[PDB]
Amino acid sequence: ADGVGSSSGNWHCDSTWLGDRVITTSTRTWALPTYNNHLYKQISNGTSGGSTNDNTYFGYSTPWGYFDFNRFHCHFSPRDWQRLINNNWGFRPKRLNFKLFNIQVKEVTQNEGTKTIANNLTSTIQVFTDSEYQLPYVLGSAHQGCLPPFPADVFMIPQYGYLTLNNGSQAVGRSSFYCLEYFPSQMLRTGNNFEFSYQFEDVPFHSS
Amino acid sequence: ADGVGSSSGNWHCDSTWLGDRVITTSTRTWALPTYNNHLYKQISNGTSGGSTNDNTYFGYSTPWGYFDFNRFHCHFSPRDWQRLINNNWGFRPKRLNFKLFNIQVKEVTQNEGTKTIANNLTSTIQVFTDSEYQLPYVLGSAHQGCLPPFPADVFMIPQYGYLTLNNGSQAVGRSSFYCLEYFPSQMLRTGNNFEFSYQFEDVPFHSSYAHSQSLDRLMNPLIDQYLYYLSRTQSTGGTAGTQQLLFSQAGPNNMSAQAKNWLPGPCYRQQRVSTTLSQNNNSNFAWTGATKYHLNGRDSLVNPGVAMATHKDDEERFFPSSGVLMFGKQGAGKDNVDYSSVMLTSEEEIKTTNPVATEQYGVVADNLQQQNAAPIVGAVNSQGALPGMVWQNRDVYLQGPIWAKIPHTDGNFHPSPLMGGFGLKHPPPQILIKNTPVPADPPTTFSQAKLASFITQYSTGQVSVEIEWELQKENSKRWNPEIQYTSNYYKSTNVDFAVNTDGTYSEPRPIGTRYLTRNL
Amino acid sequence: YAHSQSLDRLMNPLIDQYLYYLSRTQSTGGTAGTQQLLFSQAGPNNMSAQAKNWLPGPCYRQQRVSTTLSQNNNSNFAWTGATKYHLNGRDSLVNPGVAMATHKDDEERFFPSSGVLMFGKQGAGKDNVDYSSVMLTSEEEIKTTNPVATEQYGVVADNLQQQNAAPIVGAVNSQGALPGMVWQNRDVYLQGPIWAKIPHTDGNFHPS
Amino acid sequence: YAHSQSLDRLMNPLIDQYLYYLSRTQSTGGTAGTQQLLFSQAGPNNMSAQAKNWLPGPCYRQQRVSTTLSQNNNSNFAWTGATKYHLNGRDSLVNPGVAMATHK
Amino acid sequence: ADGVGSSSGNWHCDSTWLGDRVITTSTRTWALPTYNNHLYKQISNGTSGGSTNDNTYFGYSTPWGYFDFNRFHCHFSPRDWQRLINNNWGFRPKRLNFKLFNIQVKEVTQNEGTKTIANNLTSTIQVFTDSEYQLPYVLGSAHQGCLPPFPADVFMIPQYGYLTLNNGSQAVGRSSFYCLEYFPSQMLRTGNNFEFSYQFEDVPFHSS
Ligand SMILES: OC[C@H]1O[C@@H](O)[C@H](O)[C@@H](O)[C@H]1O
Ligand SMILES: OC[C@H]1O[C@@H](O)[C@H](O)[C@@H](O)[C@H]1O
Ligand SMILES: OC[C@H]1O[C@@H](O)[C@H](O)[C@@H](O)[C@H]1O
Repeated sequence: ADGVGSSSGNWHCDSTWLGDRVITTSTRTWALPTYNNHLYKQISNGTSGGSTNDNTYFGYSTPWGYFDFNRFHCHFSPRDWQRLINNNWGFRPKRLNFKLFNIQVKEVTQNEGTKTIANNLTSTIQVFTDSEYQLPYVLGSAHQGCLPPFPADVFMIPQYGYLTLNNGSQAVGRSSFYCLEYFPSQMLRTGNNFEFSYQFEDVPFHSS
Repeated sequence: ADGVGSSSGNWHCDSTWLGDRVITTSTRTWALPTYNNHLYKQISNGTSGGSTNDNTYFGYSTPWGYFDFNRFHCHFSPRDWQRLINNNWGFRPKRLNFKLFNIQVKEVTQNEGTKTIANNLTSTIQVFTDSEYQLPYVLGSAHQGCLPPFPADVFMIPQYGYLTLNNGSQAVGRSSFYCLEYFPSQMLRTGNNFEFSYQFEDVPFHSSYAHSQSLDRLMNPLIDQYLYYLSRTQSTGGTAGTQQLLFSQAGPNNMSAQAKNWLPGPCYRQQRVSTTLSQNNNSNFAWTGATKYHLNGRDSLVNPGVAMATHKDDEERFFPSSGVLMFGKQGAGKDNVDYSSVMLTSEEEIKTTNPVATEQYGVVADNLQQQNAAPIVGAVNSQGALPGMVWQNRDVYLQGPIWAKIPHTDGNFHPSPLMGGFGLKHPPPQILIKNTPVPADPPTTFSQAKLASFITQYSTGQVSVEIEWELQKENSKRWNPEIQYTSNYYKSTNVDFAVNTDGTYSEPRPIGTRYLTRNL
Repeated sequence: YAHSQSLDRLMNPLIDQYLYYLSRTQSTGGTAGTQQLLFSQAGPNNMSAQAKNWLPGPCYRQQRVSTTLSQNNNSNFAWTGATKYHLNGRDSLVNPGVAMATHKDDEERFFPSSGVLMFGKQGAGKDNVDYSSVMLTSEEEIKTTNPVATEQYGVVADNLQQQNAAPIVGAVNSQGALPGMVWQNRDVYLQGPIWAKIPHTDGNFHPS
Repeated sequence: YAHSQSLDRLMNPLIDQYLYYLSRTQSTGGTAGTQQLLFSQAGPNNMSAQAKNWLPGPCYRQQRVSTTLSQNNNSNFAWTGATKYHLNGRDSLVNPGVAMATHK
Repeated sequence: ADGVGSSSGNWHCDSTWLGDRVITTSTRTWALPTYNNHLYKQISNGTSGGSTNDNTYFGYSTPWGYFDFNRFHCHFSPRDWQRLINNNWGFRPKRLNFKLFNIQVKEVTQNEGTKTIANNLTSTIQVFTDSEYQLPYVLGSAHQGCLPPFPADVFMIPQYGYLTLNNGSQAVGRSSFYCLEYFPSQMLRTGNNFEFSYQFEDVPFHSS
């Protein structure tokens, strides 16, 4: 059974080369802060300032963070990449598997000038996936915040926000507002772990 | 198994639209403080002070808090409300399911000027429901403290208190005192969770639609009636006015004279107030000219009153003084706030079957005529129920109450709440919650006096309420397009029903439920 | 049973209502009384102004008679000032009448003229017997849900206001049934009748 | 069918009621009219004063018109003196109206 | 299973009126201090002081506390007492059931002038019952310290002591000393709970 004194899962990094499959895996350590003091916030940029008409936007910045593994260097060591590109004409993803485990939650307080950090055992986190693609899909825009290339680094989970139709800085009628707490999500304490599986749709081999 | 390191339940917010059912669910995060330092307290207000005889009360304020989900905006997003009111004639609740989970309990202490908060793992909370309705039922009075409309907000559980029979500020013999610790309750630590199910008693669908016909126009415009009415009592066109009885069939020419099977709903008049300021009288008539009912020597303003049309055709600006529900815009003060802050609801759609709130129900005769005496017809300001009378209930709103508890009494007439809602004889049980008190260190030598020193403490956690709604699908042969509830097309500074720059959610306008039409 | 709560006090004494009412129609504290509409949430301070779901039972007024003799008028109003109903050219005294509270708080001595059941003490004459012989029943307990028999049901407006005309509110002496209205039936007594036969008719309203 | 009994006459003509009513509020036969409360049981003598379980049906009044012409007033009151109900700013004559006896 | 994060039992207060039985139940919250700094102490009062010969005693005061429910108001609300005495000639107890649950144990320390209190998860308490009546029976002397009449109060468990044969303040040869740690007892941490059942011996109805 789960508990505060037993680990949720194990560290895994490998590249398993078998036949025509290569299974690459990566594990990282992350730190997820509290964004916007738990607030949704309208964000916008108008032409009123030094901005031009091209740079205007309207959107919302949420408290939620998100994982981005979308860069290759996350899943391949430079040697694993070398085996790939030297020996092979093409490669395409088949399926992925994703895990959250070993969750520590820590409350930090300020007393005079000294900082102190202590475990909070009863606090939770909320993790959902959008399976039905009912959110603005923010990946694929080549934003920062991916898992580090090098497994020993700890990384910070980026904040989630999205952009919507605008006219200038003002919002039009078709502008959408998405409340992310309105999805079903799974709440995890320090003994809980999160996992799901995904299977890529058939896609033509990248031609290397 | 449960423990400090495993979550009790999961976050859920959805609207599941399947067939004639819609299952709406909501989860929030709450914080429950310690009220009255764990004391029951008599509270009362007498006429001795500046108070009048109408405002006096006697009652008790408990430590217990309670959950109130009774407003619609708790269970529906503004989009889920739009699917509802556009596509459907009626809806009624079927069953609900309610959950407490992920309970954190935290003790806070003061050292010099610095505050610190730390988990207390062994502390509990007490949660019971009154299933048998053995408590004053405090819901349905449209009090604050409901779950926020917007799921990201954390809310504070309101304190529970109740009022009892009084004479002045003093209590009479039939005054009841209820000790809430005297019920069985369930005590929960941080790994425990609480749940119960409830099933609504069969209740008539709230009718969301407008009539496409006024009540008096149900006639055929083409054909005359075979019935006769008394058109003229005096000889016409003659040099002498000697009376003669002359009769006529009513027809398309005079419809107001036709015989009709049905009468408008009952009328209890309101005072008329115009939004344009120069039209209203100069005085304060708000309380004095108000429509009141007198109960046990106390004049109680009638609010909102019986369901009655707000205004007649082509008068937008007039509204009944107490007649309409009034909602405040986000961040509106509690005292003497200007007109621009409140959102006045209006009933346009019941003009067909219901009388205008600010005008007389009709006219009746005050005397028996004679050749000597002229006929005199008096106005009817108040009209109770008469046979062959039809009316519409007040419209529910996205901000308004869902249900109310039909008082337990010998008799009632059309038991539906005047605020609008579903009158229920056994409403959802009200859920009471409290922090179990933890004593501060007692003395080392015994003393009978009860312990007045407690650890300052509060608890937080997650609450889920899931209601299954039954829908009445719209089936109509109407050719031309319906009116729908549509958001504004033109550009805006910020989106409606969404957070502003600073993070504050706001609801721009009240959304009534009836855009659809039916034949009367 | 009696209700432990009055009908208008069903509210929570602690919490304000999210509904607003019209508190003041005139500019307050200003040297000029120019009208302005001002709204307020009702709360523990003013309970009489809160929005309420339910209304008192129907009212058909009675004449008020005081047991203390010097308070009553000097005349015989028993038949003349009585509350009667006129059926087929015959005026029939309304006795006991609809169920209505006998008297309000801290008035013991007043009773409705025809409103209450009246039982005689053992060996009481049939004609013009003194007050001391009869036993007046009284309804204290329906004061919560029912109006007092000797007072008006309420007050309604008699006119449509204008800048020229002041608002005028008329009294409601008789009130039939309205939606959202609750009442208690008259109390049975040890000396009183057990049942009655509901006449056979097309329609009846709350046949008790 | 018609009822063979009026609503107020459902009583027994033979027997008195054990209930009392307020017959007289003033001292009778005395040189001074000082008020005194006096009670009586209703009986065959005064039936109009008896206690009754039931009340007549609801009433919404109509104007009275006589077929004999000289009795009616001289004017046209047909529309003006009519019993109307006001719905959405339109005055609609109440016809035939609630069920009520035509004449006594 | 028991643990620090799961409650031991539930709150119960009721009066169940069924036939000729009435089952009354009560739950309270208590606080048990540390008496005598964990010491047994001889206590005595002699005539040497202002005391007279009538007021002299010899006995021992223990660290142990004890529960006293022996007063009626513990088991009956004033309404439950009213149903009892109005409708019934006699009543006698049949059986009782007794429970300890939801035990918090807290260590308090002094630092300068500031007090602080914190959970001690590993500390225990010792609870036994004397079934064989091998102790001085201290109940029935109408001492204070019963459960409060009103369920919302928290009460303090009284200290346990007893008196023994004396001559003056001095002890005679038949004086007994009872060490309460010399009984078998059950030791409870914060997840443990204590319960036992008892069945009254047949006793004549109290005649009300
Ligand atoms: O002066 C105006 C006030 O009059 C009081 O009787 C009443 O409690 C208030 O609601 C307000 O009407
Ligand atoms: O003079 C007083 C009397 O008046 C009569 O009309 C009536 O029958 C009596 O009950 C009494 O009221
Ligand atoms: O002049 C008399 C006429 O008055 C009108 O208002 C009405 O339409 C007619 O039915 C008739 O009453």
